[PDB]
Amino acid sequence: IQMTQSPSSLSASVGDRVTITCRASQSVSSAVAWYQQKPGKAPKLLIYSASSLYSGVPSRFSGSRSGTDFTLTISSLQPEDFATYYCQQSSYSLITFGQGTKVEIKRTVAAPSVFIFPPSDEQLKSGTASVVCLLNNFYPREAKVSWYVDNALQSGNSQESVTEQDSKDSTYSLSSTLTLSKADYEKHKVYACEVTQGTTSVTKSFNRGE
Amino acid sequence: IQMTQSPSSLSASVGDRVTITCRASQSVSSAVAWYQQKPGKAPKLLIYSASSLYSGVPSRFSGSRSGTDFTLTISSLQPEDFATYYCQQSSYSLITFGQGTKVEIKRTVAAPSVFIFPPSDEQLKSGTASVVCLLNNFYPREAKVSWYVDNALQSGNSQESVTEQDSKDSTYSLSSTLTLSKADYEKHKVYACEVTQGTTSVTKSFNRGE
Amino acid sequence: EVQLVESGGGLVQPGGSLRLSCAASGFNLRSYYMHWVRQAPGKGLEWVASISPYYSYTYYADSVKGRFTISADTSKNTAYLQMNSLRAEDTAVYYCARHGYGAMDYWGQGTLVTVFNQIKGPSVFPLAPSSKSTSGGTAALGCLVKDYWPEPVTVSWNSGALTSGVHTFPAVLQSSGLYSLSSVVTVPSSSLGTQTYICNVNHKPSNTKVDKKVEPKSC
Amino acid sequence: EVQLVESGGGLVQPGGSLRLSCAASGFNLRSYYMHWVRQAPGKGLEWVASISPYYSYTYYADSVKGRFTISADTSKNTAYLQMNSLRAEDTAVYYCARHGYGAMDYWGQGTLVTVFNQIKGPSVFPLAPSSKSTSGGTAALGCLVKDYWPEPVTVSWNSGALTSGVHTFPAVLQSSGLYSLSSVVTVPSSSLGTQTYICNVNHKPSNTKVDKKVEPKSC
Repeated sequence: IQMTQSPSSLSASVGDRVTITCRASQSVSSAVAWYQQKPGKAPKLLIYSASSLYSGVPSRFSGSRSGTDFTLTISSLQPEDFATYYCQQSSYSLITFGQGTKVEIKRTVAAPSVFIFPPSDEQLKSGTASVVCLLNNFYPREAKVSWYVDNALQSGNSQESVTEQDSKDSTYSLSSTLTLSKADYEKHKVYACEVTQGTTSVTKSFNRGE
Repeated sequence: IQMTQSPSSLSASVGDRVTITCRASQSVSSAVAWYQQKPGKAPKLLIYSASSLYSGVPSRFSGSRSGTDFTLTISSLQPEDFATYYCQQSSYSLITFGQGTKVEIKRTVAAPSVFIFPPSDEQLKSGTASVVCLLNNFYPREAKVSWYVDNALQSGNSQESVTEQDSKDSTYSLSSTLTLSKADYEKHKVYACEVTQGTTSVTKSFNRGE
Repeated sequence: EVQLVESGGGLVQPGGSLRLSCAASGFNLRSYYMHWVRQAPGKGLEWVASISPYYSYTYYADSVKGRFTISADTSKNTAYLQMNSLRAEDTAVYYCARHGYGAMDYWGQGTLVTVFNQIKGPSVFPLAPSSKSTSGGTAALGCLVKDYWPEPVTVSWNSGALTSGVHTFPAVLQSSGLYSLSSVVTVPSSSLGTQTYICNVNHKPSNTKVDKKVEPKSC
Repeated sequence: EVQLVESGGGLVQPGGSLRLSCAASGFNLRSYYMHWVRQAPGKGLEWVASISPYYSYTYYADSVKGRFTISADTSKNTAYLQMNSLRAEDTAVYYCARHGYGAMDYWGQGTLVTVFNQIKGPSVFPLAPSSKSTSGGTAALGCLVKDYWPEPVTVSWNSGALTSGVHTFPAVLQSSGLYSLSSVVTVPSSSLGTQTYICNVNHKPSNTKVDKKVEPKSC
């Protein structure tokens, strides 16, 4: 039994109604359940028997069936509702899950508040220098962070981390950490972090000593 | 219950009698067993009840006890008998093994027959060049292998492997493999392998092309 | 012919769990005492545990007592060793052998059980707030959790009171094999002088909890 | 409160073996259907196996049928999943969940089961014999087994006839993560022209057997 979930991903704004459809290869009862799963967490049961809501699920989630066509409706999409949703079939003792649908939350385009941090005095003593650049509360996810040290473009000595979508304002936050030895950090004066989104670039910097 | 095995290692020649003693912390019956273990293989039961030989063990192995002093005797040491020997106590439902004794076989000092191999034509096509140096049938184990490429002493680009002691002639054999890229191998003419034992050094070499 | 086959070994983190199997052929497991004996890389033989033929009496050693559990299933002629609360000393080759003649007659080939690279606690450095590197009212401060193993770590702010604006980033595996992450929070630029800010990082694997108070930098 | 705890996961080589445990609290395992569901890194959810409450009826999926075995011990309120013949596709996070309302109500935190880096067959290159690099009568030839994973490999010479003078060296783990070793044998310098010499290398993990005939080099 194959459950062809549709679509594979979507991007709707807050308040938009969301329709996730799960077509069944065969007519196999109403034993269809819906789940919500955020990154790093176990799935959460949303609706069982294809219509009845599990206890504690907000009313904005609802299930439907038309023959072999099962539907998940999110009436008023909340920013918290960003997750990957699955449809599961428990018939014929042959539990079958859907491919999955990733729900992202659309938003007005927002620029990041960029901050730069010199390495702490304590970390310098160990011999390693971590210079961190923070991109806070921006949309969309995509951006370009570039490191410059005395106007020399760095490459291969940085790592980036980005949060999941904020559950309130739908924005992203990114951190770019630049790691250098103490001798390398002491051998330069100006450290600049450059962030590029579309037609706008911002460069925040500090001079060692100031 | 502690079984203090003595000695920890020994080096006797072929025909010499070998005495491995296993002192018992407490007087705990004759339930003492002896085992032989070669590298990479499970232990082999030699003697049980501290005197009786297991089926198939050669007669040159024998066990003895004097109070809390248990003895393993190898009457005529054969070159095959090189191994680590253990004494085990099975009393008080508290199975306790000895620290262990490594038996190596002494021999007349022998120089190695050194051979050098240029990388095969097939390996060159892949882009890697392995030049192998063979030190065959020498005693003792210790030696110094050094790689030279156009009289430049190589370091950090070689790996060495040495066999266990030969079960017949008691000698060792060693292989030193030098790994280079194809471009590096093609960029030099003379490859020399130098082996140093005591006051003697031998250098076997080949010229690329000849 | 009497043959003993072993499997189930592998690599696990300190703690973890693992069950080995002594598959027996050529004899009946239920009519013999069976022993598990280990040998650490380069070290000597160490008795682990034993099991009685029919009464199923289990005997252990203090090294593993309370953490390992021996068992046997006569139906499959297979003995078992459930290793829990694994430590560094448990890294060894594990044999299973058959008792006989007051000794161990037949032996298996052995399976390797290795522990994962040692647990390491986190290093917390302040992401110091400033004034120039600061928007007019919006101020940013944070903590850098660096060189910790294994996952996870839990970062809270002001003992869980500060939640608004806190963004803890996913960990990144540095080339050193150790994990690193940062947690940041945006605060009023005015509060920088009055409200105290502490990052409460906890690493349950290492049973360590660091509380660093982020404070203005020094010129 | 109903809580499900999972352990026993880790890293194993292709094949290997591993048993997971679904420790249950807040309810009785024997009165519920229990399901094991996996999710591959970045992929979707995949049902693995199920177990009946009292009749202990096991249900599996073709992906794991014949290789995995589900079980439960009512005494400990713990469900089990014995994974054998592990493959690359088995690399996933494994959850255990409780059936209810024709669905899975309660879920565990998950344990990671990862397969080890793919098996690789050996590359056999001739260690070509010569005349200059040769003592008067004593001649040396061999085979180079390079870039294979995992261990072991078995090198024989002339289908096991040639044994006198054969020295197969222990494998060395190259920086590439792959293993390499050589096997050599000393022969009469005269026989070089007549007696044919083949190294019979076998890698059971990869189910591969290479037979290379070492022969004089080319100028």
